[PDB]
Amino acid sequence: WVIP
Amino acid sequence: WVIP
Amino acid sequence: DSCIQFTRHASDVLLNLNRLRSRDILTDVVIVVSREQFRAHKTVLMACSGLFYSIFTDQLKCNLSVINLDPEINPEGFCILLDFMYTSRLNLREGNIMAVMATAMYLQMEHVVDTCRKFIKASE
Amino acid sequence: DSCIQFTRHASDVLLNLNRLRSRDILTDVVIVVSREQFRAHKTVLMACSGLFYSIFTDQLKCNLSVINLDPEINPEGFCILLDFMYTSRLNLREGNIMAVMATAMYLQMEHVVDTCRKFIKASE
Ligand SMILES: N#Cc1c(Cl)ncnc1Nc1ccc2c(c1)CC(=O)N2
Ligand SMILES: N#Cc1c(Cl)ncnc1Nc1ccc2c(c1)CC(=O)N2
Ligand SMILES: [Cl-]
Ligand SMILES: [Cl-]
Ligand SMILES: [Cl-]
Ligand SMILES: [Cl-]
Repeated sequence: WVIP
Repeated sequence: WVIP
Repeated sequence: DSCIQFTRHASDVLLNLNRLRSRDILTDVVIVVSREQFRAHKTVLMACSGLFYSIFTDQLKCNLSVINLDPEINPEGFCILLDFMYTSRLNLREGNIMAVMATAMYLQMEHVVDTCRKFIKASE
Repeated sequence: DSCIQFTRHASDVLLNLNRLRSRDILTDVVIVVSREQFRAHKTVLMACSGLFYSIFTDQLKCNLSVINLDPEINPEGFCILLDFMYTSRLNLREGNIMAVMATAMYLQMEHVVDTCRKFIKASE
């Protein structure tokens, strides 16, 4: 999971 | 396009 | 093999599947969550959820145009997860995390359950 | 928004769509290319091809279960492109490049046409  |  | 790969292809396919969903094009099922209805493509639901994969590979249920979810399922939680299925983006907030996690557990979406557990553990 | 994103989601969705295609699950159209037949999902075809997007948004053609392609279309070229649609991988070879490019032009798959043009220009 990432900060898009 | 890339070499996968 | 000696194939070349187009990096953005999978993301572009999903963007177009979401555009089709928004315009209600070739949607083949309505998911009923208490008073709310959500139109979707069975193939996308199966590709994202262990529960839908089970439902639509069933010889009788594969032909249904309406699927009613358990009454304990929160419609907003379902909406957030349906958006995630079609975009890879999860709108996870303090106010919805418990509903999102419970819905992801029911829908059998392991990666979502995992990030919800991690975000909850960090706040305790 | 304040969304989080699951990097591999789009790729995992496409992998599952390909698994459904391989098992002939919820495929809703057969593409006929001269003596050859290819089963697929209309939504994936529309999401990858300008030609299929046009065909399946048509009020009459959207309901067809069989689509016959132009007799000049090479089945191997179509097969390579159908595999690309479901995997992001293009099996581009000296022996098939002309057929692949001609098929990609007909199917309106701009990124494939682009790499074929570039590979051809490098060999001249
Ligand atoms: N459609 C399809 C499908 C196929 Cl073909 N093969 C394997 N899994 C499929 N989908 C599916 C099954 C289980 C789970 C998910 C998706 C996400 C998750 O957390 N569990
Ligand atoms: N399904 C869908 C779809 C939608 Cl909803 N919106 C916009 N394009 C869509 N698909 C589509 C249209 C044109 C082309 C491609 C795909 C690849 C390409 O080279 N040309
Ligand atoms: Cl029904
Ligand atoms: Cl997931
Ligand atoms: Cl027909
Ligand atoms: Cl393309």
